[PDB]
Amino acid sequence: SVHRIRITLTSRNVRSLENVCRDLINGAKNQNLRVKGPVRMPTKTLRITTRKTPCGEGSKTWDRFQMRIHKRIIDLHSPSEIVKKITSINIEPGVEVEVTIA
Amino acid sequence: VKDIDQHAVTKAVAVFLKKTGKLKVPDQMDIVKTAKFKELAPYDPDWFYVRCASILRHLYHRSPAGVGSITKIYGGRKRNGVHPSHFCRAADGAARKALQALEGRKLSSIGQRDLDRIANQIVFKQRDAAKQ
Amino acid sequence: TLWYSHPRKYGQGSRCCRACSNRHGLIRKYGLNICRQCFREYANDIGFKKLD
Amino acid sequence: ANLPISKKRKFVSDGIFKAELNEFLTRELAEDGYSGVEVRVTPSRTEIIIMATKTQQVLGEKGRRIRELTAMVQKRFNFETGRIELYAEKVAARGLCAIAQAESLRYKLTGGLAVRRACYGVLRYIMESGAKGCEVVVSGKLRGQRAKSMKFVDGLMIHSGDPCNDYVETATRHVLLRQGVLGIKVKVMLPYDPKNKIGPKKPLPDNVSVVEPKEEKIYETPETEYK
Amino acid sequence: SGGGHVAQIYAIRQAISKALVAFYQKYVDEASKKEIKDILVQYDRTLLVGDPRRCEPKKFGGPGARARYQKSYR
RNA sequence: ACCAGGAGUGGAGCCUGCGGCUUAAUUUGACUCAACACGGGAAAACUUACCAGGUCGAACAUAAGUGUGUAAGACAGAUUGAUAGCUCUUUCUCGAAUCUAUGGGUGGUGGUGCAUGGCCGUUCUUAGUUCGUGGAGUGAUUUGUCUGGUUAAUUCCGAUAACGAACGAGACUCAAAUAUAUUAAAUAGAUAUCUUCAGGAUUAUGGUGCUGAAGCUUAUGUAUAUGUAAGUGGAGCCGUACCUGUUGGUUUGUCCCAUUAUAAGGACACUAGCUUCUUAAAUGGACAAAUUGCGUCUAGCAAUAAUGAGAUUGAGCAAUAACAGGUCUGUGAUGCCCUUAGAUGUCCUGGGCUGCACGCGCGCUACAAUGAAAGUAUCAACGUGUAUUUCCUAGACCGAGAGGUCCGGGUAAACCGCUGAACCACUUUCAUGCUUGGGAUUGUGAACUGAAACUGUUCACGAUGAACUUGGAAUUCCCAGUAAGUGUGAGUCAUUAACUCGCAUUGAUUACGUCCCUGCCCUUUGUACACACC
Repeated sequence: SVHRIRITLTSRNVRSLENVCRDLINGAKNQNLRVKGPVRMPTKTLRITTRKTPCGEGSKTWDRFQMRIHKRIIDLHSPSEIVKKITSINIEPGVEVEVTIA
Repeated sequence: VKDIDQHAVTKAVAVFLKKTGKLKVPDQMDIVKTAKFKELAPYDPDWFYVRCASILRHLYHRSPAGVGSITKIYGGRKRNGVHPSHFCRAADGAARKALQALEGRKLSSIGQRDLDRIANQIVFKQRDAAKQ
Repeated sequence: TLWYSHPRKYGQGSRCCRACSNRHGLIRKYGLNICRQCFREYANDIGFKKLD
Repeated sequence: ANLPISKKRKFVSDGIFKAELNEFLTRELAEDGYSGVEVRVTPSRTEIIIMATKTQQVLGEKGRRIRELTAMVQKRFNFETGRIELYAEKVAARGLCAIAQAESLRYKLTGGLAVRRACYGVLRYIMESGAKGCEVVVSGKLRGQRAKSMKFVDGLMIHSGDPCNDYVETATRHVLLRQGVLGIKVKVMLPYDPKNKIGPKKPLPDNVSVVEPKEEKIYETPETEYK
Repeated sequence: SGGGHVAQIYAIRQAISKALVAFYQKYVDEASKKEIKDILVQYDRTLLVGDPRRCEPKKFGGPGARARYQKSYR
């Protein structure tokens, strides 16, 4: 009868993750979407390391490359006609929303 | 069991299925080098069944005792071929059929309070053995 | 049909360098296929700020 | 389309899509002064926010060149005809953004080593565009076979710390010449604090700006009515 | 959890020590909290000091944290 | 850089790297620091650039067959390495891009890094550079950019000979310690009780106890277990609670409901599981008048103060001027040079890049009782894992093994996985004896991955046990979770680490200095030094 819709949020900027809890959850608990707070995911840090010189002739140094990906989880207990407006607004650069229908 | 440490608590229980006729001896108990690391055979069979004491805490804390999750992580402390030492998988063999030696799935139907508690009743007697 | 051997779906040949088509210096496996010296040029803006 | 792909393979799949795009965005749109592309993802479509300078030559006659964008990447990336949307925007303060200035100096070299005619005028233009610090550097074979460098500088270029990874904006350029090649590289320094600064970061690198001590009337005689 | 066959057991020294204080800090008595510290703190073997000394990352050009390997006919 | 050491290599065998050797070729770039398990250079083919055989063709205006077949394809026997109708003995054929000698562009891992772009390397672990405005000089050039004190410092007082300067340094960005005091979990769970997984008699025993309990076998049925009696035997039996343990939900708890079942709506504890915890998304965070017979009133160490905090502490970052450093073989970066139906291009079949009297470097297991074995106990962390590619593997099962079969999980806080890593801890076998130390060495089969394994793709067994007993002169590395011992992940990867990056574990000795040593920084002074003491 009543639906539970878990909505994960992934991005790279933690500020954009601070920007999606800035306005999505506040425009939903006015109508009580049962957010269960900002559910933090552990980050998926990506390390690559490479040499610097093409044609590696001399002083064999290296060069480390880092990448930080972060999520935060918003689960909701509401039917699908409720959450349709929240998918439209608010939108954010670099952030991704994953809600499946079927 | 979570009593005193299972050095000798393994050692007594190895005698008891050997006592009770439930040996269920592998016919190559004097052949196998119990894994791809040993230069010599084991001294005897008295380890081969004895890891019921290990699963009594691993059915308790790790998993239902699947044989692939079993043989991997215990009994690997090896030096393999000389460039350099590495890890092993120990490749058990017949103790896949040591469930028959006891007579989503569960691995023992008597290690809940039935025959594990006998070993507890052995170690409660071993409290009285260690009473002097 | 003819004179083209090498059933290329085994070995390094030929899963080679979908960013520069250069063989002998390849980063193959991260889902990149980048020819790591070209990854120097195109480190950005495919993330990958250095930190430490 | 959609895949069961991993998230870390998903996130780098955007970047190999991104880092390919700005390559040939400089192959074609170097004639219009291409500067940058934003690509966002909303539900049921994606958007491509190109920024360039010659924004009347990016559209062409009867909307041909805009469909030329959409016919390209949907032929390239095989994605949905309609979910890809490309919009070209005007680069605000083309001199200040200055990577199009790096692109246009390749159109300046054909004045016969036009340093005082054109190339030094770029360093004049960057103060005519009103930046803070600037630095260009050209190397190659000049008046002889031998390689040799110039570094016309003006201002303050930090090179270090964290804000060098934010403040200064470099963009190297190559060009073919009959001799063989002159490498073009420019380092600019931009006052990211004061002017309008809609979304840069609104920074503050090292400065200690002090508020006035705000003198008081220490006495404060009562002079109080009873309304 | 974690640690090792030496180190993880050393954290248990911090485990027993702080529990007696906190149960005495709030529940039993101020001086009961006092009388378990003074007899301890004479040398105490840092039974409550959690030193943050963890391992130090590597460097390229070496095998280890700070050592390296050299003499390429220097 | 020593010193006080510690570990080392240089000795030994082996893997490689470079040479030299040779060869059809053993393709090559790189030669003091700043070439040498480098070129991410862990190669059967591919790579591949080299060597043999082959093979392919690519543009146009001209032009001459006309369309009486200009073509293009196979059989067939030759040529083959394979059917290359590439060629062809003889055959039919889609015929037209008029298949051109002719424009000449095209490719190139072909040449020059001493013609270049780019990046990178070292100069230099540094603390060092510059500019306007003055006085200094005819000028090169100085001054600012210093005497001293101090600093990691061109960092600061301070002489203050422009400064307000400017780059560098610092500042800044990234990492466990930090009140969960705030909201934060399909991670963990703390808990709590509901439980279920229940021994002790540790408990209280009610019934029971020598009367046959407990325990035991025989018979067959049921598809061997079980039932019972007999068999059998002489004290216990059986239930509960307390003590110690699985489990499931304990999400706005219970009982409600709507619902197939969550919630509130209905009340109760009014909290019949909350956030310690891992995770942050924050701000806290030695946040230093911290007192100290004041050093040029300022940067008087003191260890003293905290009691998450005596830096939680390493990295990245890096200026001016430069080098004929390295890279044309990373690139559609490129001048120029060279070549192009007869290729250096290109695809095929091979070969090689691995070959060896020898030299040299990085590095692996040793040379053993602190040890080699057997056992037992039983602690990680960084990570990684399959939808246009064969990944992670759970489970059963089979096989000395190697592996193989059958069936899952998993696009990943959720599954592999609580990855329950190694060395070490604990009893034994050993009894120092090139031994059981040490596993090179050669046979043999069994295997795996793949079209293909042959100074080998690797892997299993039972043989084979050499050198090797702490390594000469020389010589490297490094100061706290560090050195070293000890694993593991990732990187390349059809299979191949024996190397390189990261990760954790075990955890020391010694210095807390100085300028003999090789050092390095614009202070003074010397010169007959240009390309600067080679």
